Amino acid sequence: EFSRIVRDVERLIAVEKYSLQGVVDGDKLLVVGFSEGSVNAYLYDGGETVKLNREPINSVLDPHYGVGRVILVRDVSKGAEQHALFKVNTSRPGEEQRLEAVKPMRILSGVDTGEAVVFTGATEDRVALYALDGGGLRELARLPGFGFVSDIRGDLIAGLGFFGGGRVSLFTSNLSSGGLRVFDSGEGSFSSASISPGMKVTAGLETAREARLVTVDPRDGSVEDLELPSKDFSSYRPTAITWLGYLPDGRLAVVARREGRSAVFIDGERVEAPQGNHGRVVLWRGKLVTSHTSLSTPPRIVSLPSGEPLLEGGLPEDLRRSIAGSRLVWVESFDGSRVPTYVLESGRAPTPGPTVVLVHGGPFAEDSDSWDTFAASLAAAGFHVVMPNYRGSTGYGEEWRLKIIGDPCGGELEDVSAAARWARESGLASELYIMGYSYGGYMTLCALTMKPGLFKAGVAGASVVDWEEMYELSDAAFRNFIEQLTGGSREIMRSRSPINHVDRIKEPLALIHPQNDSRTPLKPLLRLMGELLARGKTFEAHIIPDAGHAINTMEDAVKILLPAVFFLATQRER
Ligand SMILES: CCCCCCCCO[C@@H]1O[C@H](CO)[C@@H](O)[C@H](O)[C@H]1O
Repeated sequence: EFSRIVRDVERLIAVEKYSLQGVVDGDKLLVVGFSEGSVNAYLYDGGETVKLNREPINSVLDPHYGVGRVILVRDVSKGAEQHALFKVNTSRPGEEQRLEAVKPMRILSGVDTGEAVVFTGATEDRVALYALDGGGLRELARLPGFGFVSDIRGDLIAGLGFFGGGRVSLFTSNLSSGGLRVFDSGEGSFSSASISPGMKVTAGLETAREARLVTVDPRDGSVEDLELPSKDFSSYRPTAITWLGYLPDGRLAVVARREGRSAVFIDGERVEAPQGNHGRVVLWRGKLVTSHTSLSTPPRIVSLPSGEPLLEGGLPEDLRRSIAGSRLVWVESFDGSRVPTYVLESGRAPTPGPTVVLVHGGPFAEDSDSWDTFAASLAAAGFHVVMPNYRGSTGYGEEWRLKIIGDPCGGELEDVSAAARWARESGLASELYIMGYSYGGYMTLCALTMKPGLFKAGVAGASVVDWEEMYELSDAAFRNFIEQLTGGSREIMRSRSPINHVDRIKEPLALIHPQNDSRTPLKPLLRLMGELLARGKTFEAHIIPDAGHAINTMEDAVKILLPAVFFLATQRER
């Protein structure tokens, strides 16, 4: 209701947000910005920003340093994520030419050397690595599951693949001849990779314990630790490695992290940076630049080590104030595991007060000290926010992440429930709600069906309600995803699907869903609405038009977020 809720939700979404993609058109920053109502690509060279694309896009391919063009990735299916590629000569912004040799497909990742575009894509029958050059399109290799291109140097192509059991393998190929070589580590998963001058692969390896840098030789697969000049990086003992890449001057840039915050290193030496999380690091005009974000700082571009902002959307002081504080707490779970949980105390709610356990998606993702529009809106609306990194989350080692494999709506739901208990027992919460999108929405449905009475009400957006029907509606990448998560078991696919436990729901439920979502399809949700109806269950639903899982306009963001906040405010009335 409140026109107040609406203005805050609108304003939070309206704040401009930027991601750093690279350096192009000689020496200009290439950035993707959620600005002017949607997701666009821009060039930045010290002053005014110049828009490269026409209609909104979803992303751009990673350009090689200085290339004179940008490759836009744009959904041509009204949200179903069948993307087409469009190139823009950086000397003629606004003029696009579609790469017609590439039929629409789910584009997963890509790099542009300036002479060749190398990308991974998913169709109904497969996931593959492709190369498009002066001679046309070539399929370099068929991949086992989600795979992403990380880097290209010379004829060598390096990437990361989720090829089995939740583990991430490294893979290589040749631009000229294609082919596939998969490198698995028995110690953990590779998280980042960049080809060295010596033509070997430098990669971040996340183990049960610490994460570390290694050198993989493509020719024989031998692996050895990589030691850097400066020991700052090694003594930091990172638990995860976000990204790494060689700068033009040959120096190795690494962004690593622990407990939800990251640090920047150049050849092993620490480089001061604003507190929170950082993205890729680029050398621009001899200077270091990166993206930065934190729970109170929308994604922005800054210079290091000063932290001065090059591109930044301003968060209004009043909205900034609605977040009275934040903490990282370690929730005690059913089996004694400690669940790292970020907490946001609303300056507009009392203590104890209305609290929302906002569950992250993925499952391979994490709640860190990074901007979260959903969280900020709840705080502005008067709710404390509890964000737990349930098992399956990234950021706390290989072991914690892999526990979810073969156990959806099992141990991780116990962690979500423990975070709820902690909220109550610690004195923060007077009443509890659960809210989440994607895997998080799945968790809302799992909570309401398997833990009736735990929460007062639940919000489920772009959620999974039935693994079976979703599977039958999935492309090659998502079918493989579901097989890995469920261990390939039909029993698990069925028993862990909320659609088969509707009778147990007792709390009000709000369903929010983009009509053309191709990751978590709408069809099974319509069946869920039928069951709720037939069983006399209380519920509301909001289906968003011409949109899918990847929101790319400010108005669509309002359509998926506003109903959620209105629903909770109304429940809060009792
Ligand atoms: C209510 C929440 C709506 C989320 C929809 C987000 C659509 C675009 O997503 C945003 O793009 C920016 C530009 O690259 C990034 O800096 C932001 O981190 C990212 O969320």
